[PDB]
Amino acid sequence: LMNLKGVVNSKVELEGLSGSDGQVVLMTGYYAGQYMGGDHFKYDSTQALINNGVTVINGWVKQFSAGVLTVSACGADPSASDHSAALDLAVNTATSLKRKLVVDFDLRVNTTTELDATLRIEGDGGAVQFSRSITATADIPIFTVKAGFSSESSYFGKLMFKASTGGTATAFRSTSNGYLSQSTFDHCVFDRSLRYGIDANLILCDFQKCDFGTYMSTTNSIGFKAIRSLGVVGTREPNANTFYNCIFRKGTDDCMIEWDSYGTQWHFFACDLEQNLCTEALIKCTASSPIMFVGGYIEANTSTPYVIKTLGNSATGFVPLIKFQGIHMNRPCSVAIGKNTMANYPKYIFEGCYGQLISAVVESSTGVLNDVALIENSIANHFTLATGGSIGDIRTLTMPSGFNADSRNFQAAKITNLTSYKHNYKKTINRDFTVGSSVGVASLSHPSISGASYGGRLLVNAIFGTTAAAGTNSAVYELLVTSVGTAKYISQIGSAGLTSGAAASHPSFTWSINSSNVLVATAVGSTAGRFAMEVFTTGNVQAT
Amino acid sequence: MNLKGVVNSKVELEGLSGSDGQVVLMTGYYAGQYMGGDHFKYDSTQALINNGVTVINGWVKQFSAGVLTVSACGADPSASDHSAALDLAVNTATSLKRKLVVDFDLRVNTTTELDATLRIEGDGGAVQFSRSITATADIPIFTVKAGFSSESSYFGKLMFKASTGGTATAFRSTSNGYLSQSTFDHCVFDRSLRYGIDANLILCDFQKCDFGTYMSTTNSIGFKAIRSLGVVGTREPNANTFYNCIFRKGTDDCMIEWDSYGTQWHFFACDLEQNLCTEALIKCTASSPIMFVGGYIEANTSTPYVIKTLGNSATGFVPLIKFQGIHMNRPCSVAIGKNTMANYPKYIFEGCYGQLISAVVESSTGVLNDVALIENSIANHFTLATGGSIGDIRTLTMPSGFNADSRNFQAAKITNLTSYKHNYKKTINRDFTVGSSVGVASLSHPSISGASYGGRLLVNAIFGTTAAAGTNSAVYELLVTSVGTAKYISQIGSAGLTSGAAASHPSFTWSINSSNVLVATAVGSTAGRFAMEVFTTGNVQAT
Amino acid sequence: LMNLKGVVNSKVELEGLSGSDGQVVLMTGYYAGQYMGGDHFKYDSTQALINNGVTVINGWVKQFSAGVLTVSACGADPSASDHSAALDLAVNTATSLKRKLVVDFDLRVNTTTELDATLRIEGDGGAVQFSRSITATADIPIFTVKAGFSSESSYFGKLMFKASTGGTATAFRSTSNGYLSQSTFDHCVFDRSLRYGIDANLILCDFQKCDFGTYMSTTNSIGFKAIRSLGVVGTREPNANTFYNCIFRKGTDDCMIEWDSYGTQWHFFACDLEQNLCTEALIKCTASSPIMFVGGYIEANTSTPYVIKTLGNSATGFVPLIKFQGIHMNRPCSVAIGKNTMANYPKYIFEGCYGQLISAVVESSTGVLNDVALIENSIANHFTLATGGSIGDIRTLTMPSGFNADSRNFQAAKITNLTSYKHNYKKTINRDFTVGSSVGVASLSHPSISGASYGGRLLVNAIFGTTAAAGTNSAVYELLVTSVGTAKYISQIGSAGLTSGAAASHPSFTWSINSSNVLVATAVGSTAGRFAMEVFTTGNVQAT
Ligand SMILES: [Cl-]
Ligand SMILES: [Cl-]
Ligand code: NA
Ligand code: NA
Repeated sequence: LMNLKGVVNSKVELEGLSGSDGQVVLMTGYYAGQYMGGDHFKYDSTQALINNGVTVINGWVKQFSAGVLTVSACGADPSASDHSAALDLAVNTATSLKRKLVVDFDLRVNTTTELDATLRIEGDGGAVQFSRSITATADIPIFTVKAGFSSESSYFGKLMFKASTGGTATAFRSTSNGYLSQSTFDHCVFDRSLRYGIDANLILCDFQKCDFGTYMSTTNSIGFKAIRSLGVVGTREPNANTFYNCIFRKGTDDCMIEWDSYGTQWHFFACDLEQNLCTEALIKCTASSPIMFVGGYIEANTSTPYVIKTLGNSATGFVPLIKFQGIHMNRPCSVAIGKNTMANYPKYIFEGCYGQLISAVVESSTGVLNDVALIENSIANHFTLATGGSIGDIRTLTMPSGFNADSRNFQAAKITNLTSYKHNYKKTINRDFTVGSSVGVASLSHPSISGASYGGRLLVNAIFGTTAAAGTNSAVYELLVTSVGTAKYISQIGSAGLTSGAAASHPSFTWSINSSNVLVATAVGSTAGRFAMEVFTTGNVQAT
Repeated sequence: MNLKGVVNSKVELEGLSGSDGQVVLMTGYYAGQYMGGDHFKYDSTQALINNGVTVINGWVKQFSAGVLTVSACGADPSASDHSAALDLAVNTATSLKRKLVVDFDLRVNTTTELDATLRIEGDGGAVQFSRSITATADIPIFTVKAGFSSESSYFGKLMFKASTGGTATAFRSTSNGYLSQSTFDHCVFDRSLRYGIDANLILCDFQKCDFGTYMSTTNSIGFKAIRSLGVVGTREPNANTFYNCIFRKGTDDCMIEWDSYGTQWHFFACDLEQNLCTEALIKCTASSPIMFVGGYIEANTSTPYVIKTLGNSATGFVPLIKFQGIHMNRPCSVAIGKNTMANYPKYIFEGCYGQLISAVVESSTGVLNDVALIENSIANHFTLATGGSIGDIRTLTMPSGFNADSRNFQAAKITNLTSYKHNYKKTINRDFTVGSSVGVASLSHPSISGASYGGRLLVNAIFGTTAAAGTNSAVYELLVTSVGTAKYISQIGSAGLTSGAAASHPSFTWSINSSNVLVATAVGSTAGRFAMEVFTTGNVQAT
Repeated sequence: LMNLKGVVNSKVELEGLSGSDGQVVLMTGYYAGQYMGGDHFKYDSTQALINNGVTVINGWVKQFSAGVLTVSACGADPSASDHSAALDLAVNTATSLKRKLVVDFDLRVNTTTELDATLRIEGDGGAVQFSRSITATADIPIFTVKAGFSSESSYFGKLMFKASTGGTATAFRSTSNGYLSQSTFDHCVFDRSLRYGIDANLILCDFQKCDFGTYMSTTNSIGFKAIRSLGVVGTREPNANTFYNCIFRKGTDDCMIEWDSYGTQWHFFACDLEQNLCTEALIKCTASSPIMFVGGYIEANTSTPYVIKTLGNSATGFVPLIKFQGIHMNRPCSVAIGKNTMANYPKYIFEGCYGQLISAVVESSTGVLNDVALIENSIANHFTLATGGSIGDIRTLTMPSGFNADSRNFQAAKITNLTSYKHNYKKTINRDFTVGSSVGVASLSHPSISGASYGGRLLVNAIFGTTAAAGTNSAVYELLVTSVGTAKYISQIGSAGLTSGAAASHPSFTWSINSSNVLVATAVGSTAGRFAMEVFTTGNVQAT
C-alpha cells in the first residue's frame, strides 16, 4: 500500500523536501500563496541530484496531472514584475519536449525570448481584448525570430501583445532578416500601444481573425504599424502571407502593412481596413505577384492618401494585378486607391465594389488620375462622388459612358449594337504640300496574309492643319484599292467637300499607290500647306 | 503538511471548518458526481466569503485542471435545469478573463445574457455529438445585450437544441443589440430550434458550422438558420463571412435573412441544399455586393428563388451578386436571382455547373433571364429540365447567347466580328407629302464636339415602320462632310425603288440643312409613312 | 471528514485493490513508472464486477480530475512497441461517451483502427513537424473509414502521420469506398514516409493549414501521393473538399492529388504546390464541376508534365472551368499547365498569374498547345518564357498582341479603337467558272428579321485560286443590294483590278441576284478556272 506523502505550497519547499522512491506529493502552486504551476510529483532516487526547475526538482518528477505544460510551471511568478527568464525556460522546455505551451496568466517581460522552432503556444484568456496577454515592459521585441530558418514552424493561438510604454517594443522582430516561417496566428490581438505589431520577416503565415490596433492599453504617441516584413532579395523574401477576417484600425505610421524584397502572395479575405490615419498609404510594398482583396472593407481613411502603393523596379519584378473583389469602400482614401510608381504596372480590377469616393480610383506613375490603361476590368461597381472624388472615364453603374477596361482581344465576337467610329482607323499628320507635290499617307497591305494581294475600300478624310475643329476645311474620298504584284489598282468611287483646290487651305488631293504600296496624295490646284488625313479601311486591306 | 481530506459536494465544503493553508480534495460539485471537482486551500481572511465558485467559506479553488468549467459553477448533471449555473459561469469567466468550458450537456429554461469578451467552448464529440445546450422553453439560449455591450465573444464547438420543436433560438438581441466580433467554430444548430440565430450579427465569422442538418425533436412550425434584424444607420448587420458552412432542410419563408441594408455577407465553399423554403433561400434588404466563392446551391426543388433582394435603391442596393464556381443541381424553381429593385443587382455566373428547373434571373418587372441584369456569364454549364430556361444568356452548350449586356473598351482587336447594327440609327414615323422634306438624323463629329465631320452614310429607307416580306425598300450611299455653314453631300449610289413610281416607294433625295440634319425629300409620287436606318463610317455620327 | 485512501502506480494495482463505497484513490499513471493516464478514482460497490479498463475498473470509477479523455488512460503504454488495441478502445470510448479524445504521446500501431462516427481526436504536440504523431509500423491504414456513411462526422486536430517503413501504410483508407464525410483536418502533417497521405473517399472535408510531404521521417523510395480519393459514380463521389493554406511538396508518384467518379467542388485557397517530382501531373482527376485556385503557388515542378489533367467522358460529366486566380507560377510543369482529355472542356481562366514558363499554357485533347478555344479568359497575366515555354496566341502583359479569350458576345458595346478586318465576312471557295458561266457566291437575307426585305452594301474581293498570296490576280467590287419580294435590286457602285477578263486567270465577274436571293457571279470575257470570293457586308444584309 502507498499513501500520500504530504502537500507543499511552493517550489522552494519541494527542492528542500526529501523523499524515497515512489512517494507522491501535492504541490499547490510554483510559488507560495499561488495556485498556478501546481502539480503532483513522484520521487526518483536515480535523479535525486537533478533539478531543472520544471520537470525534475531534486528527484521530484513532474507528473502532469493536468496533462498540460504551463508557463507557471516554469517559474512564472504572478506577483513578480517580470517573467522573461520564466518564458525563456518555457519555450525551451515545451519545444525540447515536443508539446504545446499554455500561458495561464498575463505575462510581463523586459527581455526578449528567441522563438525556438516548432513552438506551439496558446492562451486560455477571454475573447479578443480580454485574451491572454503578454506585455513588453521595455523597448524590445517580445519574441525574437532566429536567423535563417531556425525559427521555422510555430503556432500562436489566442494571445494578445501589449507594451507598457506606448510607441515601444513589438511582438516579433527578426535577427539578420530571419524567417518567421510556417506559422499560424489564431485570433491574436495586437495592441495599439506597440510600435510595430509584427516587425519580422513573415513567410508562409496565415492569420485567422487577428486584430491590429483596435484596442489600446496605453497611449501611443510615436506611431503604430501593423506589419513590417523586411527581407533580402533572392534569398529571404516575405512570401505567402494570407489574412482571413483580420481587422486593421487606427494606424498612425507611414503605412499599416509593409514588405519589401519583391515578396509574393499577400492576400486578404474579408479583411477590415478602416479608421486608419496613415500618412502615405495603407499598404506600401515593394512586391511582385498579384495582391487580391476577396471581400471586406476599406473605408474611413479620410487622411490617408492611398490605399495601396507599389514600389520597386519593374525590370526586377512587379505586381501584375491588384484585384478588389467585392470590397465595401466608403471613403477608402483621399487621393487615389491605387498608386503606381512603375509605368503600366500594376493593373487594377474593381469587381462589384461599393461605396463613396473622396479620391480618384487610380494614379499612374506619371500622376495621371484614373488612367484607364491601368484598369484591367471595372464591372458592377457603384461609386458616389463626394468632394475630391473622381472616376474619369472608368465605368460605374451610374456612369455607363465609361470604359470597363482599356482593351480586349477576342478571336470572335457577336455584338448586336456596336459603337466604334475609329474602326480600322489610321491618322497621319504633318502632311506638308507644295503646289502639285505628292506626300505618302499610309502603307497598304493584306491584314491577314503577309505579302499577299490586298483588296478593299478606303475612306479618307483630309483636313487643313492637324486636328479638326469648327470651320476646318474638310474633304472625304472613297477609294477602292487592290494590287496584283507590282500592279497597283485604285479607283475613286466618290468625293465630297473642298476637292478642287480653289484655295491653298483646301484639302484637295488625287490618290495613287506607288511601287512601295504607299497611299500617295497629290495636291490639286492651289492646295499647299500642312494637312492631316484619317483613313478608314474595309475588307482585305490595312493602312499602317 | 498533509492532505486534510476529501469532500463529495459543495455543501460538504462550506460546512467543513479549517485553518490557513489546509488543502482538501473535492470530488465533484454535487454528491454522486465527478464534475466540478477541484482542490481547495483554506484562507481565514475570506472565511465569510462564499460566491459558490472561487471561494467557498474560505476554501479557494486551486484550478488543478487549469480550466473553468460550468459544472464548477453549480451545474448539476442530475438537475433538470442549469440556467442559474450558466449565468454565474459566463459572469465568472468574463470577470476572471479566462475561457469557459462546457463539460456536460446543459438544459436551460431562462435566457443567459451574453457578457462581453466571453470565450465559451465545448469538449464534446464531432458535429452532431458535440457539447450541446438545450432550451427547455421558448426563449433564446443567449441574449445579446443592447448596443455594443455584448461585443467580443468566441463560441467553439457548441450545439444548440430545443426541447420542443419549433421554439427558442440560440441568440436574440435586446433592442437590436449587436452580436459583434464573434467567431462560431464548428457550432451546430439543431432543426428543433425555431431560429438558429435571431440576433443582429456584425463582424462574425463562421467556421464549418452546420444549420439544420440534424434534428433532435420534430419541428412542424419551421426552422430558419439566420435572421438578423437591425436599425438603419446605427446598427446594421455587416461583415458576416461563412466558411464551409452547411444549410439544409429549411422550412420557413427563407433560410438566411437580414435587413437595414446590411453589407458584406459572403459565403466561401458553403453548402445550401435540400431546403424546403417557401419564398427564397436568402431574402435580404441589403447593400454592398454578395458573393458565393465555390460551394453548392442544389436540391431546393420547392424553393422559388435562391436569393431575393429588397429595399429602395435610392437608400442602398447590392451592386453585384457573384456566383463564382457554384455547383447548382436544381437550385430553385422559378429563378436563381430575384430582383425587387430595377436594374440592381447585376449578376455574375462564373464557371457554374448544374441542371436548371428554373430561370437564371428575374427582373423587378418579372422578366425572366433579363440579359440587362447579367454583368458576366462565362464558362457556365446548365442542363435544362422541365421549367428551366436561360433565354439569351450564354452557356457552354448555348454559344449563341450573350456573355453580358454591354462592355465598353478603349481599344479592341477582334478577328471575326459579327455586328450588323454598327454605328446604327433608326428613325420612324417619317410622314411625307409629294416633294416634302423630313429630317432623318443629326450629323456631327463623333469624337470632337462641333468639329467638321466627314464620312459615309448607308441609308435603307422602307415603307412603313418595320421591314417584312415584300416591303418596299431602297438603299442610298452618301458621302458627307461640312466646313462651317457649308454642307457637302454626294450620293455615291442607290438601289431599289428610288424613282417614286408609286406613292409607297421609299424614293428620296438627300441633303444637309443649316442645323446639320440629314434631310430626305420625297421623289416623284412618294408620300406616306416611311422609316430610315443609317449606318455611318468615318468621322461622322447619326444621332 | 474522510481522508484520501492512498496512491496507486498502475492500472493493474487498482483492479487488485479492494475498497468500500465513497473511498477515493489517486492513480499515478495507467502503467507503473509512467505519469500519463493517471486520475483519481472513487469506489462504487454497485459496479464492483464491472471493469471496462477506462472509466470503471472493478468498482473504481474514473473521476476525470483533468477533465480530458486521453489515449494513455485507455491502455496506451509508452514503453510498449504497439498501441493499436489501446487506440481502438480510445475511439470506442470517446465516441460512446461523446467527448473529445486527446493523444498525449506519440503512438505506434501495426493494426488499423476503424473510424467511429463523430470522433473528435486532438494532439498536444509541438508545431508542424514536431506535432503529436501516429506511426504505422506495418503496411496498414492508420484509420479505416467504415462503409457507407458509418464514419461520417469527425475532427482531426494537429496530428501527424508517419510510417516506420518508407513507402508503406496510409493515414486513412476506405472500406467499400466508405465516405470520410464531414471532417476537418486542422494543421495535420502527412509525413513523406507514407505511401499515400490519404487513401480514403473524402467528402465535405476542409483542410486548415495541412502539410503533405514536406517532412520525411524515414526514406521513401517507392513513392508518396498526398491524396487519392476513389469513389463510385452516382452513389459515392468525392465532393466538397476545400483546402486553405495547405502545402504539397516533393511528390514522387504519378500524381500528387487524385480523385475520380466525377467528384465535384475541389478548391484550393492560397495553397502551395511546389518542389514535386510527379510523373504525369500534379492533379489527375476524373472530375466534374469547376476547379479553382484562389491565390497560392504552383512552381518548381520541372519534371512534372502537367499541373492538372482532367479525364473521363464529357457525356457523363465534365469540369466547365479551371480558374487560376492570382497564382504564382514559376515553372509549374514541363509540357502544359492544363491538359485536356475531353474535347472543348475544361475551359481555363488565368487571372493575374505571375511566373516563368518552361511549358505551354494548355494542351487540348488532340495535343494542340495553347489552344485559344480553351481560354475562357486571360487577363493581367505575366509569363516569362524560358526554354520550352510557349503561350501561342494567348495574351500576356508583355505580349499584348495575343487574345484575352476566344469569343465574347455582348448586346451592346462602345469601342473607341476597333481593329477587325473580317467584320461581317464570308468566304466562298471552289468557285469554278467556264467562259460566261454563273456560280453562286452567297445567300442574301435580312440579319435581324427573318424573310424581311434586306438592304445594304457588299464588298467583294475575288481572286484566282483559293487563298491570296504574292502576285495573286485580284479584283474588288462594291455592290448596293436590296430586295422587294421577288424583285432583286443590285447596283455596282465601283470596281478595281482585273475586272475585264483579258485573261482566263483574271477574277472578272458581273454580279446579280437570282430568285433564291443568291449573289451570283457571271464570268466576264475569257475568265475561267478556280476562283474564291470574300464578302464584307454592311447594313440590313448578311452573306451566308
Ligand atoms: Cl471580362
Ligand atoms: Cl473502432
Ligand atoms: Na514560397
Ligand atoms: Na430593316
